[PDB]
Amino acid sequence: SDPESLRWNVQAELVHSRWAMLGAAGIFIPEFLTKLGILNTPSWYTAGEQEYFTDTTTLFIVELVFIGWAEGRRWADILNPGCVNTDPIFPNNKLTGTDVGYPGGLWFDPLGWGSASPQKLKELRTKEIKNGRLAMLAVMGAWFQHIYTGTGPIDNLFAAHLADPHATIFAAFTPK
Amino acid sequence: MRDFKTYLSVAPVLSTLWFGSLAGLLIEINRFFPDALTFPFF
Amino acid sequence: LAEDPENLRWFVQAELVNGRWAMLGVAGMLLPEVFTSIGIINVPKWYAAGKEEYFASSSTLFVIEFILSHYVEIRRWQDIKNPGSVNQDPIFKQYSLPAGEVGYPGGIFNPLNFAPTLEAKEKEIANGRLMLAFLGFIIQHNVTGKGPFDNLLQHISDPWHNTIVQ
Amino acid sequence: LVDRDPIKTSFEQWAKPGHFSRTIAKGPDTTTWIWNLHADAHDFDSHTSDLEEISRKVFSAHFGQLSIIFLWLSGMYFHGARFSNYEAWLNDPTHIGPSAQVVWPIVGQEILNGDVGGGFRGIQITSGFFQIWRASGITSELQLYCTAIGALVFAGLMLFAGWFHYHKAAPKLAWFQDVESMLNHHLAGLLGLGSLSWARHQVHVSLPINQFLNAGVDPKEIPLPHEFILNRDLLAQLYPSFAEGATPFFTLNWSKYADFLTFRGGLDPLTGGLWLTDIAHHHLAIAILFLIAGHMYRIKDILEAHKGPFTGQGHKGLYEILTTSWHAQLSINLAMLGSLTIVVAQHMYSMPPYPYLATDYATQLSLFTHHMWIGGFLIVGAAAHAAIFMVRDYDPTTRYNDLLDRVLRHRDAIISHLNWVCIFLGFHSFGLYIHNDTMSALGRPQDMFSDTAIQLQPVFAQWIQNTHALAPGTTAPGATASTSLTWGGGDLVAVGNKVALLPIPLGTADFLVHHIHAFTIHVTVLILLKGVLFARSSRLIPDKANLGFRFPCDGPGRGGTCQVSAWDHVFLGLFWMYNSISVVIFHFSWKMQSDVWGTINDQGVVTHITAGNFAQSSITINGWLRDFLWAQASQVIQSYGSSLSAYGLFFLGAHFVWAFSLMFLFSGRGYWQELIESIVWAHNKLKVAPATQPRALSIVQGRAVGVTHYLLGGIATTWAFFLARIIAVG
Amino acid sequence: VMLAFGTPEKQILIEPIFAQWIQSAHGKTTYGFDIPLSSTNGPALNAGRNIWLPGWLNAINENSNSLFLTIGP
Amino acid sequence: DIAGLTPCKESKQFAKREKQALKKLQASLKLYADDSAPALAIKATMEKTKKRFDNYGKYGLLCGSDGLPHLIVSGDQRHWGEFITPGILFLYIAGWIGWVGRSYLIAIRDEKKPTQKEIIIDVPLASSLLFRGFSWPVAAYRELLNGELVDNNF
Amino acid sequence: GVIEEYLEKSKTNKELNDKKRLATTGANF
Ligand code: CLA
Ligand SMILES: CC(=CC=C/C(C)=C/C=C/C=C(C)/C=C/C=C(C)/C=C/C1=C(C)CCCC1(C)C)/C=C/C1=C(C)CCCC1(C)C
Ligand SMILES: CC(=CC=C/C(C)=C/C=C/C=C(C)\C=C\C=C(C)\C=C\C1=C(C)CCCC1(C)C)/C=C/C1=C(C)CCCC1(C)C
Ligand SMILES: CC1=C(C/C=C(\C)CCC[C@H](C)CCC[C@@H](C)CCCC(C)C)C(=O)c2ccccc2C1=O
Repeated sequence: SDPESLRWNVQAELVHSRWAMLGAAGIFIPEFLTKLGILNTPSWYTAGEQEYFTDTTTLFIVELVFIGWAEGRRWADILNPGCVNTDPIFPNNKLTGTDVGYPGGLWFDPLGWGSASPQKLKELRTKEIKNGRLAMLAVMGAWFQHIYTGTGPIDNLFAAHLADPHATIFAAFTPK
Repeated sequence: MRDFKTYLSVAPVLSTLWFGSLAGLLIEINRFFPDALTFPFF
Repeated sequence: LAEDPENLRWFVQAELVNGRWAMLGVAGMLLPEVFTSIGIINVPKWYAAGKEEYFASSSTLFVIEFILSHYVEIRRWQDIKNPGSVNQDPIFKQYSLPAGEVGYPGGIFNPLNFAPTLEAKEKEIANGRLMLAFLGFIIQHNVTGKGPFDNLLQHISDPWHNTIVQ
Repeated sequence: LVDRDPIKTSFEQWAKPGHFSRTIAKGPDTTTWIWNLHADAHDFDSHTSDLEEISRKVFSAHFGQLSIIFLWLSGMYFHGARFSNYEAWLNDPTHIGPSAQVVWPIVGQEILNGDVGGGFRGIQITSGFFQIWRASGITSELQLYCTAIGALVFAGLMLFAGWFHYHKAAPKLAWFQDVESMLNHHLAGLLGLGSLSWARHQVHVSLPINQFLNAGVDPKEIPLPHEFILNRDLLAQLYPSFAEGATPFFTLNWSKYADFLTFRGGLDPLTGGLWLTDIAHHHLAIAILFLIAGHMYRIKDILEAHKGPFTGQGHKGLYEILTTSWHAQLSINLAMLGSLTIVVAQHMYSMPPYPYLATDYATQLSLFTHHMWIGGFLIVGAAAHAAIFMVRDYDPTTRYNDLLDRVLRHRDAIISHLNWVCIFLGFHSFGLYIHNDTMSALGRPQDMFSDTAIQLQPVFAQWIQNTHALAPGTTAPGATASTSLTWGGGDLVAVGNKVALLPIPLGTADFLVHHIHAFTIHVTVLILLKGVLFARSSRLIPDKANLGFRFPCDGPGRGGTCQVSAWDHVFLGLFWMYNSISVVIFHFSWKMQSDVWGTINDQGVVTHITAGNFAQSSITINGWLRDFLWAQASQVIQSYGSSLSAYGLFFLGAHFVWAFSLMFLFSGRGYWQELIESIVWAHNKLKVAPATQPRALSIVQGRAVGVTHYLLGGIATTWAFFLARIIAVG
Repeated sequence: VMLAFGTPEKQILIEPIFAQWIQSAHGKTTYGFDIPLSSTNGPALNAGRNIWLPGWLNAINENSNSLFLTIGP
Repeated sequence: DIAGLTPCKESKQFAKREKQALKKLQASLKLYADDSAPALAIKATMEKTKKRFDNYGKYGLLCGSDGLPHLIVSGDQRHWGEFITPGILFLYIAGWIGWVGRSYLIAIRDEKKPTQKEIIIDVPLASSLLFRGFSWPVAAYRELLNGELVDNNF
Repeated sequence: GVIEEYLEKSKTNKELNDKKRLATTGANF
């Protein structure tokens, strides 16, 4: 008859989805773009030629210092200031709420018409393919399985085996 | 979605996802150091 | 019935005592870097005076020392409860007798002031922290090594090292 | 209740203090209601004053047992599969010593995992799968791995029938409140169509696939996954494809046969699990009945019928309200279900029904005491719930002047007798032993009660045992041996690893245990009988059905006025039965090993786990810790550093937990209050207590945390004491 | 739990220090040990000796009947 | 060093324990795993209690007779962190169990009807008053004894 | 990894391969 489920912060999950899959937009075409044999072959002897490696897990700091700065300072001030204490405007804070941010403060505001509104027209682009990313990297992020799993010979683990026709990997297409 | 001055609730025994687990991660320190009875330091 | 931010004098002081003894702390280092030479733990025995009489001991070079310090230390306690030290530069800082905007109770957030001459211990705030946390660093990486930086031959890229005990 | 009846929300009740009687859990804070809530969670004097639902809940929250028994069994078939030892053990029984469970070597663990058979580290078993599992007209590890998910199938589905009730808008009255047919169905075709269906998959497939196992092979050098269809050609070895008969009847000729069955009795030399050539016939010969039987019938009629003079006028009318009770038609059941479980516990040990049991000692006595504590833990219950009837269930008093209104009529009476019964027993039923001590410690055997001093003479024999093993010469057809090899007459040769069953002799030291049981079974029942009978009214309190069947105790007056009630008669009646069963167990193994279990070799010079030490020496009730408790148990208190060790290492806790019960059993109540405040004080100074008024235990909760502990203590104590003296010699 | 589990080691077992202690300041002339001001000599008593604590309160370890039995975990 | 014997650097009785006892572990001449890939006494369970050789670390560790190791901890010769090191540790961990005990508690008794908010939990663990504990430098070691919980409230 | 010549000289090859008579199956029978 139906679940009392809609989170109220059901509003948050979705701008958490603009995260996961717009971000995963920068994966589908850089990966499956490849360039097969551009001319041919990658040769990467450069910042990794001969200086005792380069990254790996000093990669993580240099990667996620300013991604720490990027992601960190994102949802914190997407909009919300005011931020204090006592009573509810319902999500699980909304202490900004009725207050935009500052009474008579500065230029807290982006743009005219007493709001944060970047006008009403732009439902066209970011509704379809951009949240399509959600429903695309859903099964095309679940091509993950098909692309590698089956562990190209080398490794069978707790040998049950249980079947044998032929291998499985990735390249595009398929037998049949 | 949770900002400042306490938050959302939780059940009767979320302690059974607190005895099991957290605590559970601790066997996870009691095999990394599979042993105790004093301890080196860092 | 008392609500929130109170403390008054308290440990606003503590910070400015930690950082000023963290600053004058790294002044313990400083020396062995431009002309490197002598450093690490050293067990220094300080700088050492003349060549006449001593030889490794001559008794405790510090216990006799710290009796003096004592009744010139409880004198900040001979201050912090009831303000008194002519210069008047930590308890609230200088400018004479102001900062009673926190001396008589009622802080909440109060940033403060002080120095008839220009600004304040303000960019002599930062220099307080950076030194209190620098020690953090300074006596953090002993336990493994004791020297800072050279050039691009084979040092500033980290090659092979031993890790913690286990 | 309140928010927000009735038509107007879906919107579910998550948030707003309380529910469960009406100045309910009150706004005002407390703790007692957190044992409330769980306790009496199921109950019915609240939920609604109107039957209806309740049967609409119990037919659902029932369901989730089957489903569970079903998630269970799966992790046991899976377990009895890929955590293997079953494959290994079967080509290699007499030899193995089975496992299913194994640790993971975290912390101390591993000691618990100690070479069990077909070449691996693990912890043993006394739960005879690996032996139902003989069955597998097929064999294969991944196979049980289908039977297994076949399990999780029945579950999810036989667990969405419980969504597909209460939560779905439910049936009603008529549906159960017409009973007219129920057993018609049940016994006919399931009781029947299982035992029946079980027949078909009990010679088809199983019989043949252990007809030629009882010899050698290594499986798949036998029993394919289909092989057993139309191919009625291997069914060729184990009798005809009926040759010229057509659908039994007689115009049949036997110049040399008589279909499978050809009735056995005794025990396979090579697998003494009793014969299977029978096991089809007996299940077939069941079902028929059920098949014919479940065809009554439509109800009163038959009970509305035979009355007499002193007999039961109300016999006639023995309950409209037996379509309107539950608490009644549950309590009846428990006495049977329950009393019909520990009848298992015998026909098992003196007639094994699975291949490799007896030889397997420890993997069917565990059984005979597990099955033994249900045929008892379900019986005191079968009384409790009658008390629950006797107090309340019906609306008013519409039920009148009958079999009951009768029994009650006498009541200071049926229980007036029964009493003296017990002190007659007890004096003839225990101080009997105490004679021995006092006079064998005085020491003059001339005059004990020995199987030899007080007049009885080197024979027990002439009674009925000796006219059982010998009855295949009556109307009896026959079939070498008896019915149960443990009977007086004839035969020996049973098994080629260790032993199994043989006669089992009696007289005294069998005579008098058998009698302590009487007095133990009897005074148990006294207290439940008088308990449930005096349920609602009495000449210590008549105003005495006025709350419920619990209530702590009426009040300091009348002298005592404490225990009374019948929660509590079903509190001191557990207290006994824990003995009832706890000493019946003590009986079986001291016999079954003092004699029976023991062992063959040349000239089959029998060598019991103990050369019958029983003889002259259980008769002394010290001999019961000279010969028992201090003798055996030396395996519990040696058990450290081993593989089983988890027993010795329990046997201290749980032999602690019990010795913690007394604190819950033996103490006041405004006591731990008076204490709980000193505490509550020190609490407030730091500012750390008040919210949720911390409170001591609810007089009868206190008794709830006696008892339950006293048992899970005093019991697993032996569950340990046992598995530790059959694993390892015996 | 540690025995039974196979590991006699791992066993938690505190010496009764402040016990034996009371007695190496008595007569428990067990296998030497100084103690800072006492040593087992230099200072002994000085103020006490051949009077009072003679052979008595000098049973020591005496595995038979030494008075004080030699205390452990 | 003190009442029992010396550490691991030598401890005869202790040695014999290593050896019989465990190694009998052995005890199974074979028991089949010539190449086989499960039954793991074989590898470690021994070697994890075993390769614990004439090394266990070295820990000092006194070891009496039968050479099971005794704990002095009197802060001397070697044995200091067999109580204090894991002692302050027990203190610091608790106290930041109940510093927050006296916290996802002293945050309620107010606003509107607050009569069992606690059978559900407002911020799970408190997850707000959470770190207040590691975010105890000094803390109750002053503000407990001066103000708030102030003798007043005493 | 680390490459020297040339992800290959002669590229990937005879690992699916069938070509002149892609036969097996379509064929056999
Ligand atoms: C067909 C049977 C069956 C069914 C369906 C019921 C159903 C019912 N019984 Mg009942 N009962 C039964 C058999 C049954 N009983 C038997 C065999 C006995 C004899 C012991 C009883 C003795 C009994 C009493 C005395 C009472 C009931 C009551 C009830 C009602 C309360 C149910 C409740 O809240 O759960 C109760 C269960 C709990 C609150 C859970 C606590 C269980 C603890 C004690 C654990 C047991 C030990 C175990 C080893 C612990 C787990 C392991 C651990 C160490 C990790 C309910 C209608 C009660 C009532 O007031 O009637 C309306 C009354 O209390 N029953
Ligand atoms: C649906 C069906 C069926 C069946 C069959 C069946 C339906 C069977 C069943 C059976 C049952 C059984 C066989 C039972 C069992 C039980 C058990 C096994 C249990 C056990 C136990 C005990 C002892 C107690 C408790 C515990 C336990 C559970 C363990 C069918 C139907 C039909 C139809 C209509 C159509 C045509 C065909 C037919 C066929 C005619
Ligand atoms: C001390 C302890 C424990 C003990 C314990 C003991 C000392 C004992 C116990 C016991 C328990 C039990 C005992 C339970 C159970 C069970 C079971 C599982 C059972 C089963 C069975 C059955 C089935 C029926 C009957 C029989 C038997 C029993 C077998 C602990 C402690 C602690 C601490 C320090 C703190 C924290 C927490 C802890 C960690 C916790
Ligand atoms: C000892 C005893 C008590 C005292 C027993 C008590 C108070 C037991 C209840 C203790 C509760 C179970 C502790 C619950 C606290 C925890 C659940 C809270 C923290 C949550 C966990 C994370 C620890 C009685 O109240 C009593 C009443 C009637 C007859 C006999 C006795 C009796 O013998």
